[PDB]
Amino acid sequence: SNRALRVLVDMDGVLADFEGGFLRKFRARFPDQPFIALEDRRGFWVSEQYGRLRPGLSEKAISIWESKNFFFELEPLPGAVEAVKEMASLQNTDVFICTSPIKMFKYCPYEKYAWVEKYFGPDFLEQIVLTRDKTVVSADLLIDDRPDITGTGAEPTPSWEHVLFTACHNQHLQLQPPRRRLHSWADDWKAILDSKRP
Amino acid sequence: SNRALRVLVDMDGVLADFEGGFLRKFRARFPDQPFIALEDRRGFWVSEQYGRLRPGLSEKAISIWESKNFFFELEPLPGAVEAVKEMASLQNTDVFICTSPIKMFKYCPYEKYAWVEKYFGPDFLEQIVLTRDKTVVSADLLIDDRPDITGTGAEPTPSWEHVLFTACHNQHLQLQPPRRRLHSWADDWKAILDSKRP
Ligand SMILES: [Cl-]
Ligand SMILES: [Cl-]
Ligand SMILES: [Mg+2]
Ligand SMILES: [Mg+2]
Repeated sequence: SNRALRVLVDMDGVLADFEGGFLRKFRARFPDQPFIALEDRRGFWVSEQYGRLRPGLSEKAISIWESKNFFFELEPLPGAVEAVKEMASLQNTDVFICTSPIKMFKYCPYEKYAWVEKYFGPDFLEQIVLTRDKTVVSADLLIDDRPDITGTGAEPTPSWEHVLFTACHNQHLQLQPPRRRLHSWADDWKAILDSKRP
Repeated sequence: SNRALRVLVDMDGVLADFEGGFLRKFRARFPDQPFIALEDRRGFWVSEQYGRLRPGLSEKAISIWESKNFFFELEPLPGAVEAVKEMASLQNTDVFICTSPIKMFKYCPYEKYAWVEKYFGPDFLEQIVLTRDKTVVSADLLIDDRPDITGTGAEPTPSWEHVLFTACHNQHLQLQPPRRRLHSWADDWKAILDSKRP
């Protein structure tokens, strides 16, 4: 609730299970192709790992998340909806969902709004920021599964502290101190927010 | 081209002729209803002025911009595309298009991306920021036709200076010094940018 601590919450990999949705739909569509089990995922870009696996598989992978209903049908991560609803109800706390669309824009922007409406309600649509460059969005915190966030972004010194949210693709990564992780929504996110308050 | 001066350029009323597109489609769809000529427009919210004109006309007005192809078919303002292309090519200048979607999200986000692709090309899609709250986007300048920009926004002290871009609905407004206007894209926008440079 609305100086408020401002928290940017990423969508794919934090609220929505992109990795699991992708794998399931990839195996269904391309049952004769090899795949990458989640525990074996390494690196942020799915299509790059698939492209190394077999020739043509980058393009096949892309075709999964370019398809209609891919984004809309993603399942929420455990605890994500509940945590963000609670976070948004806290005193002196403003929550925005900060998400980057894919390059093919026929479905993805629309479906992200629709997904937010479905899980958070119409009033939360006000809190969505769509951008490929999150460094130009000012906040105290950014909770996001992408390790390299600057990429490179236009703002060399973002205002936010990036808290890395654990995902299959980043779980083994050693971070440079003092970078921090949120391991799951079961982990103590309130303590992370409180550490940034006056 | 990519510390760079960062300029947020609004879409409706700055790049795209929302007011003229709206009026034309309103008169075509509702030929028996009264309308507001552009010179008589007052206040940012179109639907509010229409609602005062006749009962039910707010809802009719809304139905124009909720329709498919409304946003996509908007015409560029004179000089807008050319100016923003030139601006983006300047040394030490990063340009983002910063636009607020309407509440009904079936078409508007998609069509705004499609509009940018059509006039600026695929590579400029990277520069789009969609948000209802522009105060959380950091920059040196925001060129926008809306007079009241904070509304109220979550950031009480935005980083940008708001330069009011003239539109039919704001052309008579007296601003509190030191607020500034860009009267049209024919006006000297380079001088405004240069005033913010080191
Ligand atoms: Cl999923
Ligand atoms: Cl138009
Ligand atoms: Mg993510
Ligand atoms: Mg505008």
